[PDB]
Amino acid sequence: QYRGQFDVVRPVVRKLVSEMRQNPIDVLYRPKDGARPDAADVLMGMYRTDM
Amino acid sequence: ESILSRFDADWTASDEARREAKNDLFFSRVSQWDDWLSQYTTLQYRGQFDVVRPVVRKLVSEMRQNPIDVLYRPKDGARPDAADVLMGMYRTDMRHNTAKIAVNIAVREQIEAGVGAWRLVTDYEDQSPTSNNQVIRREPIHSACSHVIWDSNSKLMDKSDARHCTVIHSMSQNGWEDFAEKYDLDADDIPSFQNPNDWVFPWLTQDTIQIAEFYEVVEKKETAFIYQDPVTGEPVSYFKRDIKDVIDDLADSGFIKIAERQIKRRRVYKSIITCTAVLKDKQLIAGEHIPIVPVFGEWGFVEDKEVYEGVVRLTKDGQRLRNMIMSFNADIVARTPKKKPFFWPEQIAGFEHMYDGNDDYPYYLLNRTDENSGDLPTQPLAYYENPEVPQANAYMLEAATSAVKEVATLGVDTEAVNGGQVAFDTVNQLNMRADLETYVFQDNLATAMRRDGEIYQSIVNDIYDVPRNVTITLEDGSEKDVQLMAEVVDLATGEKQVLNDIRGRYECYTDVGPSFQSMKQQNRAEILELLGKTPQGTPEYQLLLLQYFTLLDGKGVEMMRDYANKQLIQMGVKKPETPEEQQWL
Repeated sequence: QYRGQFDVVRPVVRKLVSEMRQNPIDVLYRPKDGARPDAADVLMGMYRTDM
Repeated sequence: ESILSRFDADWTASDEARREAKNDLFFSRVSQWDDWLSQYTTLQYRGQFDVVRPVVRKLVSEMRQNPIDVLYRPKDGARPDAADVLMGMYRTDMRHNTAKIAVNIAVREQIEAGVGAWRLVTDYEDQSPTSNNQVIRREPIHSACSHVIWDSNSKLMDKSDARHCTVIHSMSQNGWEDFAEKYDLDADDIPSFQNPNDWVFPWLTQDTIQIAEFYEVVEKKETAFIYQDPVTGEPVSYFKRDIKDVIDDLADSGFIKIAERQIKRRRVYKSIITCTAVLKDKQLIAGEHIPIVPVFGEWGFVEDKEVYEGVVRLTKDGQRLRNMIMSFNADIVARTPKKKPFFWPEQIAGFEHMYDGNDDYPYYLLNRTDENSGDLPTQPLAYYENPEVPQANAYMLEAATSAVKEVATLGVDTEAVNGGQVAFDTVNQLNMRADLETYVFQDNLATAMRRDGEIYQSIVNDIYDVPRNVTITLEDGSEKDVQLMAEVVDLATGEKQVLNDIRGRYECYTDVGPSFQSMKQQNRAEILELLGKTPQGTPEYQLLLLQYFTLLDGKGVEMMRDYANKQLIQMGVKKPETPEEQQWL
């Protein structure tokens, strides 16, 4: 008994997950040419609230 | 069968929590002081240690301020000025400062331990009852240790409509009068649970009376979008529907309903898993919902239960060896014979005192003789002490300290971004700017600044029947456009109470990601990236005026309040939200 407490494996784990933390990638929808949302109107307004 | 219910999982105290509650205690009581749990044959005169406090204290100070919030973003395509003064709560948000930071006492909720305890009071409150200007935020309580154990869900982040457990205030004689808004029951309630002491009765300070409190049983809302044709004709309708696929609508195939079918079970006699007694039931707190935000869900799972794990235990795995060496080197101060003067005198008991501490020179103390033995240069040189070079732990104790170095590698700090962003940021940020979705969980009465056409004004539409021509405004002489004006005025509007999710009254949403502050800080954000943002030019001089002014209309600097009055069409810089003033030459 008493081998349980030694721990210390963490430096590998806690480092990695730390430096990959922020991946915000804020970009919006480079428009498609397939349809023509010219008359869409309030439709695209809903996608302002896609936030 | 109302004796048990949830109690199927609640009888376990001496079974389940024996290890769990004791380890939750054990983590926060390892964070300071001493341990005395797993030891055998232990000796005293220790226990003040408090070794780990600072290295944990870095975290709360790093994350103590990262507000991440935005204000004043009105939403509409119509005339905006209706938003200026019409709700004073959020312009008045902070009269709360002293206890704004009181989440210090709530630091028990996350790192030092789990289990945040935050519970608000009765919604609609005492002083001058009416709705606006109520300052309550972030008020923690005593201790998180023996707090809460239940088996339900432990997944959903938000508590949805109304769920946390049942409020409990335990080991608190301050709670007796906490509800003193009660009507007075003699201060005896006493369910029987939760025994901190147990087997051995010779105890100092405790009492038998206990308190735990409950409100409603699991109110779930159903809608189901059902039309009911008389086909099978079974009673007890027993219909629960969600997805619309086949059924659709029966309207012109028969009767037309256009009504509301509510099934609300009326007064089921199950009371708080109680057998022989009834006390609490049928209460209204304003309208009732949950601003309450204690005991959030967590990370890591095994069984149906709420459990986590900690961090700094990697350090004081070596302190047991400190308390170890305190045994070995304390044995020299006592056990060791301590520097023998008397070795060479071998004669046991001599005369009265040869060394009493006298200052006189002669001590005598020489005789030796032996008969038929034989000998050689016998020397005292042996004595006892030969401890060996106790540097053995050197790089091992530097390994225990460097184990604190390894956690000191967290989120290396240099400048600006690329800092210590960590999971604990997400762990305390889960509350996540919940004010403007919290404030209205119900609507009843006593707000009505303008709504529903005031419930009277709505007929101002049709008032006068005068037969002849309808004429718009004209030039009548001196006084004209000063406000409080009535000529053609009308109203189409309407409103009522509650309707918890409603838009067209639409207000607010969450804004913009990172540490970015909204004072209009987009103007001066600047040093984040240095040069190139503020050029000039011959025409741009005019354009240089409009985008920049100091923030939140502090009267220390006025400008565009009285500086927007007129101008001229040469520039064309005018329009703010433009509530009223339009003035001809």
